[PDB]
Amino acid sequence: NGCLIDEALLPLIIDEGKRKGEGNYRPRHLRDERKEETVQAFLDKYGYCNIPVGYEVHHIVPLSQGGADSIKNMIMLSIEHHERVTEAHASYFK
Amino acid sequence: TLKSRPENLSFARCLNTTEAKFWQTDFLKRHTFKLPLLITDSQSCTLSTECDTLRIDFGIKVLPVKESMYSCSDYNYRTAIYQKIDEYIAEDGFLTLAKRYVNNIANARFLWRNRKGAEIIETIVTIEDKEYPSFNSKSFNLDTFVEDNATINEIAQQIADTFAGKREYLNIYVTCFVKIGCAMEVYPSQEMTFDDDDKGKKLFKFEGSAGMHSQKINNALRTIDTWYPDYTTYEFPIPVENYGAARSIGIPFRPDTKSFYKLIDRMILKNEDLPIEDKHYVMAILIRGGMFSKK
Amino acid sequence: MFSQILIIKPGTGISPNIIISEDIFPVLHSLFVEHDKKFGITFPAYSFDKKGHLGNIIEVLSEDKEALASLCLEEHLAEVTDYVKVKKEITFTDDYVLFKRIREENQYETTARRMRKRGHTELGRPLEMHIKKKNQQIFCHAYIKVKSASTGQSYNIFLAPTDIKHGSFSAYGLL
Repeated sequence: NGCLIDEALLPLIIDEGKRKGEGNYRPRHLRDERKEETVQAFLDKYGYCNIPVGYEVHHIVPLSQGGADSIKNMIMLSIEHHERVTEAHASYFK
Repeated sequence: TLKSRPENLSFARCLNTTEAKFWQTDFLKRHTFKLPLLITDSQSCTLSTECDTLRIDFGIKVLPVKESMYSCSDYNYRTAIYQKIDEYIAEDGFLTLAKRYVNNIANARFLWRNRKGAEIIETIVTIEDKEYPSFNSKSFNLDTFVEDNATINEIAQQIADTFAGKREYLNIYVTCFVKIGCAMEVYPSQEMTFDDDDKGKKLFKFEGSAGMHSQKINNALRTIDTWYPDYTTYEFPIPVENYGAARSIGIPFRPDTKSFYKLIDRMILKNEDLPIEDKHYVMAILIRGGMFSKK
Repeated sequence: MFSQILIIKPGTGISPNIIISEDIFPVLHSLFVEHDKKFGITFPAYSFDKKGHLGNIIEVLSEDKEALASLCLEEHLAEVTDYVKVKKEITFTDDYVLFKRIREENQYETTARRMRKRGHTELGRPLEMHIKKKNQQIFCHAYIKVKSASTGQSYNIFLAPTDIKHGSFSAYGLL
């Protein structure tokens, strides 16, 4: 029901965020602005009202590298996987 | 009459600390031998089966405060600092700070986690040739400072004399003996790893054996500062930073005109007299050393 | 509901969790089993934003006052006095919050062995999934490590606040 549940899928997501955001770094005024209504629409579509305990929202393609804020570019996942993907992306980009 | 701090002012530390080293041994025959203790593999470090004592060896170099300023691009500021330091020597004589540092050594605060749950702790201080009687660190708490021990008084007197103007250098060698127990676990320093492939715990290897950094022992010894606002609310000594910062509370204890910068402004720029607590704090900061430059 | 308050002294370098799970929880458990199930434990510092934040203050609660008097925490804890602070001012309070233990789920091997012993339905591929989801909640709660003397192993006892006010808590002081 829309949560990163198995270990053996994270490298695919890191790859997808890796081979799609190269050479797309832009300043904040060119970045797409994250809105609070898109995520709420995502939960409401996916049968939720508030985020479940133990999960944090995450964009597969980062907004800092030309991503978009929508239902497509949005995945819910645990905290440990969250900082794992965050540190992997920091290792790649900055 | 001065207007501002110089564009390039800095100080060098007057308390140099050697890196620690771990030497596992036996308590009943501690003055006979010492076996090396190595990191075993996420790494770890534990005592061997036929061993029940851990020994830490390190040293401290003490230098005079006056001849310990590295750069200062103002002769007037240099002379002002010199006369203020001489006034402090005339009034106090750097004795309170020396007693506090010796007290921090005597209670074995530098053991950090290894202090907790220790059956017997012994500390022996060795001056250039002579040695001093052993310290029973289990009887010294981490809150009150004892100003009555004879050995503490002697070592503090020597340190104060080396501080103000009397002697040009001092070297103090410290050995420790902690009786954790047979086949226990010790906690050396941890590397701040930068490689992103693995994030396993990395311990500190010094000449093959284990030990702590010099910064950890220096931070342990530096914790003498009690003359800070709201001391009665908290009632624990903190280390000596610029804005009184720490990490167990996460609060900038001196975010205001009690900070070192405002104190040095009111001490040098305006020549305003200060209480003895502020003078003690500013001498402690000067002993610690650092960089203090204008914007 | 008489209460007794213990404080972890800050500025000693050691994190409060180690002191709680090293020489407070085991001795508290020892006198709890020794004094036949009449005490509870609460943590008046819990904040919850992303994980458990058990904090600094701890409190032991009892229905009676003579029970807390006969507990005699002063002499039993008179060895780590430079790290903990115990106050002999048992008063009466009426604003307590109780904590209940939540149960984790065992890993692949133990669950698989239990399933083979029982009416094995051998759904090997998605079985771990069924537990892992549950673990993804029980892994963001406050917990305490404890070395089990009777069995010889160690675990990660989790806890979370609850709205109930009375009842027989546990032998561990939790609920």
